Amino acid sequence: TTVVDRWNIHPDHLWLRGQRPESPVVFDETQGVWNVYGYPEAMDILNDHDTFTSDLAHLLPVSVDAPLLEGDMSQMDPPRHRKYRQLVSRAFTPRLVADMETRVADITRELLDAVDGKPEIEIAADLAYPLPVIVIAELLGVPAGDRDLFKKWADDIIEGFSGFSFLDTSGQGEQDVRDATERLRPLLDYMAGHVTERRRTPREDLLTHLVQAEVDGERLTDNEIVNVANILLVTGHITTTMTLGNTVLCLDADPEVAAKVRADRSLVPGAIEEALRVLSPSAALARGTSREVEVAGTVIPKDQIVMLWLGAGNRDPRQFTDPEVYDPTRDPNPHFGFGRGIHFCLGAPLARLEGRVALNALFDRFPVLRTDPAKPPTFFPTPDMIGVNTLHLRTS
Ligand code: HEM
Repeated sequence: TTVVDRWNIHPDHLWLRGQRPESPVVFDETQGVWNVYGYPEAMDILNDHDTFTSDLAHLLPVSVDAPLLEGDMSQMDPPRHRKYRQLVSRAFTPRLVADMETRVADITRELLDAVDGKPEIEIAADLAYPLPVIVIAELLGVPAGDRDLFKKWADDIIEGFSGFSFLDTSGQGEQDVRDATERLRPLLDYMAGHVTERRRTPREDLLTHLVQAEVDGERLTDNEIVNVANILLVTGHITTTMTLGNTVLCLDADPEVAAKVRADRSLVPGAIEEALRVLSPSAALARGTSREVEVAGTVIPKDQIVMLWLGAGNRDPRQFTDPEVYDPTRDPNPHFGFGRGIHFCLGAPLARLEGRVALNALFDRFPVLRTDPAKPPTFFPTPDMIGVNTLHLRTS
């Protein structure tokens, strides 16, 4: 019995149980998008960014009244995206992430210290959710003493810098984004002050590296840097906590694999990777056709919206043997969890670091963790995001 069937996870998604359409590409008419379920097809689509573009503004109906989030690279197309990515990736580096490990462990310990010994913890509220927030804030020059100032802004930040948002958008939803954005002057004055400081007295940190990022002299403006930082405050945050909770849920569902993983911590990252393939926080990606293109015998007209169901592609039997089986030992595990191509997830090594550190400490602190049917795991309502929003676990 899989983790999906145990908790009746997203019953709307049949591919979560191996029920797949015969064709990889199936046009909807609802819902006027082209759904892609196949692994080789998704790979082809993701690699061909020219044919399958990422800026969908011209493709959205006037019913979609969405505020454009400044600096959002995922909604951005080349050549501008290329320059923006070259620059941001000059700063957001593997070395900077790796150097954060001790800090991540220290934050993780403090969080676990608060609930150590309790007969029941809730994984999201106690660990999975606060950790990515604090970690990314410190990377952006937010000192500990200013945590109360950021929990204060917590709600407004995420409404104001979440972004789009095709499947889940509503009129009232976008309305909320606008209102939050109207109350963000003091956050953007906050970031601007730290950017001005890093340009004045440079440090070995992210904000400074964003200021100094070069590529033949062509740099980011202070305003673009502030926008990059504010976006980073929320991008990957929710998905990171989902990923943390999803891994534990997959492990709970199979006590023998859980025991094996606890015994052999070298399997932790693999268990995290496998959870991303099994329960995808980013289940759906949107692309726009720039021309008429044939994908697997299916002709897609120009200016059509393609929905890449990465969760389904992650279960394509052509690519994955026993696709419905959570197996942390899969090596390699070329899932679509972080995407593929010029838009490949930038925060992936940070996500993987927080995951490995948090998981190992959780197992260390709590030798026994089991779900409660009286307090069942809940899930995000969204169709494009497959992750837990709450976990209740027994110390037992
Ligand atoms: C488990 C956690 C995460 C998952 C599952 C995830 C998922 C993804 C996916 C699927 C994409 C590709 C989007 C596309 O092709 O349109 C992406 C891109 C991106 N990610 Fe993540 N993400 C995670 C964490 C993070 C974190 C922690 C950060 C930064 C602190 C981050 C920053 C970004 C940015 C800036 C992009 C856009 C890159 C571009 O468009 O060139 N992500 N993410």
